[PDB]
Amino acid sequence: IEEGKLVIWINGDKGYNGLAEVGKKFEKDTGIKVTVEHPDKLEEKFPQVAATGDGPDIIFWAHDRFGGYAQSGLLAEITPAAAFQDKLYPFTWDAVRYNGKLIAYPIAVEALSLIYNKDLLPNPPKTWEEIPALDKELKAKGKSALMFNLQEPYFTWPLIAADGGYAFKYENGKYDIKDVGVDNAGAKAGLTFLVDLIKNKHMNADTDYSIAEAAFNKGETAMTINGPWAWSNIDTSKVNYGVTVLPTFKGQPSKPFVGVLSAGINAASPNKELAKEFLENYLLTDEGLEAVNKDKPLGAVALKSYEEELAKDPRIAATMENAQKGEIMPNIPQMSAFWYAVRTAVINAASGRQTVDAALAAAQTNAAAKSSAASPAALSGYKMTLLALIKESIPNQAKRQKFEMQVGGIRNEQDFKNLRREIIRSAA
Ligand SMILES: OC[C@H]1O[C@H](O[C@H]2[C@H](O)[C@@H](O)[C@@H](O)O[C@@H]2CO)[C@H](O)[C@@H](O)[C@@H]1O
Ligand SMILES: O=S(=O)(O)CCN1CCN(CCS(=O)(=O)O)CC1
Ligand SMILES: O=S(=O)(O)CCN1CCN(CCS(=O)(=O)O)CC1
Ligand SMILES: O=S(=O)(O)CCN1CCN(CCS(=O)(=O)O)CC1
Ligand code: PRO
Repeated sequence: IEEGKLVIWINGDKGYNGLAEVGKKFEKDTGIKVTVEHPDKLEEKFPQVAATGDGPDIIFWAHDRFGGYAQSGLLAEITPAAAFQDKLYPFTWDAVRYNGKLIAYPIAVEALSLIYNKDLLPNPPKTWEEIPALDKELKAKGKSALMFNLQEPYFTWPLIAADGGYAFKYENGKYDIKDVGVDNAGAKAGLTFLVDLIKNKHMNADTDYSIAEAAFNKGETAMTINGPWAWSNIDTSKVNYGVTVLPTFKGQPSKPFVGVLSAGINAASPNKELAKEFLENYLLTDEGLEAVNKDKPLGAVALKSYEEELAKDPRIAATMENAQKGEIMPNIPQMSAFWYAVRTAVINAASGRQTVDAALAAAQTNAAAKSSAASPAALSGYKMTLLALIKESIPNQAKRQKFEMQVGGIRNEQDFKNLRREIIRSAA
């Protein structure tokens, strides 16, 4: 990583040209060059490259991936003053707290909504159960009721969760990674409803992000499910669209997993102060968020001063109604295993090559912790050993804060040995 410049990674569905404009302003004002990139699969590439001390100075993703990055030692603790923290909503800071430490700057709150074509469907269905009948009517007019991305479990989760599916059981502020909720009666009911839609030819198992976006924006389908980043392309499409609450299932709200788009600082970056400068004083300003939002809408931004304006938009009100019906995702390391397992279950069941029950049974075990935990007594001994070692051997306070955060998340002797090695390898 090159000292004296910033390299920033952000997903290709976000307002990266807008962010590059913020980068250009930073360079104009400070002399420091900013390069924005949008690599494919960056949520998988970041851990790969950062593990060897490489990669971007700043990484943007929803917060759910960030506990894994932090636990792996890839993220510095961020250092905003209390005065800066007060400029963002408290509920957003909780999404980016890991083992007591702030690990990223929250940018914006993302929840899926039902997006509908008002010309085809002036009053969109309140319930999932209404959709088959609606699709039959629209099929007789050469249209379809609903198309959305069936390849990414983010989009199907709101239906799986509606009647009781859950990721990890959450009690007394803690997630139990041995207690997974993807093959309970509610998860089965929701995924069965989706698979039935496909069986009855109301949806196609092959539908992906591009296929659904193209169909909605051409007026071929009456409804889609998507986030605020999608509104830009609909605005130029001519479709007269609305954004509303997701349909209920078995009388229960759809419960989207809510993401907070967040910006973390690579632990190996020699540019941590520049990164803080850019994020606090350029990006998290009304002007900076406007530039990104104008490119692709962010959703409900974390910066109070700008959200006061955006919240007046009915599309943002709908976003936040859906967010309130769902749940802020956990940020725990096990989230990537969860998402891979649910991805597999939905694709395999939707393709008809496996039953819903078998798909979700496999996912239930595949999402859960694979390795055993140490006993409570042994684990406390390992943690106290490492805390002593960090204080003994690591002179830099920021580096100590990072390692102390990682200590909080070890689960077994192998984790203890792995983290001990990382501490012993710490450079000056
Ligand atoms: O599908 C699983 C995927 O869900 C979320 O990714 C969202 C992301 O949060 C949105 O900002 C947008 O980019 O759509 C993605 C869905 O394709 C999780 O954040 C991600 O970790 C998980 O793999
Ligand atoms: O929060 S409490 O601990 O009080 C009850 C939590 N508990 C979780 C599991 N679901 C099963 C739904 S179903 O999938 O079986 O319908 C019921 C509610
Ligand atoms: O935060 S980063 O990881 O990017 C680099 C932080 N780094 C720590 C060490 N000090 C030495 C001050 S001096 O006495 O050498 O001037 C410079 C700043
Ligand atoms: O020192 S402490 O009492 O806290 C725990 C020491 N204890 C030694 C035995 N191994 C068994 C795993 S294995 O070696 O059989 O793989 C677990 C850890
Ligand atoms: O949800 C709505 O109704 C907004 C109004 C303009 C475009 N869609």
